[PDB]
Amino acid sequence: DQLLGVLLEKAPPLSLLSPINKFQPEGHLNRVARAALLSDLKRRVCAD
Amino acid sequence: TRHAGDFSTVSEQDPRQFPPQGIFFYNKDGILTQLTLRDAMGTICHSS
Amino acid sequence: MLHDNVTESLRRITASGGRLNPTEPLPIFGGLRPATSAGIARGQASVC
Amino acid sequence: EFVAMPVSTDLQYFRTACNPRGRASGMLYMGDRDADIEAIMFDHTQSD
Repeated sequence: DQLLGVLLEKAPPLSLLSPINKFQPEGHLNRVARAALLSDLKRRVCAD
Repeated sequence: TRHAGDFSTVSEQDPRQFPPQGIFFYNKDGILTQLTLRDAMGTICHSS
Repeated sequence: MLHDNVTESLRRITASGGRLNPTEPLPIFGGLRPATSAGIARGQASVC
Repeated sequence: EFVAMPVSTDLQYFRTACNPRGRASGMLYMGDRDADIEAIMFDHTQSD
């Protein structure tokens, strides 16, 4: 059941990331905006 | 001051007697940095 | 201005601070601007 | 591990807790260009 764990291995963290990709229609932002979004995501993950 | 029991510091080099050479502020989360020389250097020697 | 030997030193001193400055040949004509450098996740700089 | 640093430590750097691999690098302050050469990875020619 788990000896051949090729198909039974999928743990993508998306619960805290789904809104951040749903809000953006395209996501083509600048470097400052990308860095701010990354810092906000890191802070949210730390304070979860 | 009305009394010395409110806020008294026993320090020979009291900062009160020295003139204020800069301002104190908190950047975003509260990063205490004395960032005054960089924005106060300027030129102020030609246009005036 | 005729004191080139001191104006060059003043320009070097004011360029060693790390702010924006023209190129080595001193392009006083045209619209030449310094290349944009990398920046930390702190926001956007502005004049004062 | 043993790290040798001057006694004039920076509390702001510890509070921010950025990347300790020398100068700041990585795809965090850019993304609008394909390549940016080693000048963004390690230059040590301008301000941090």
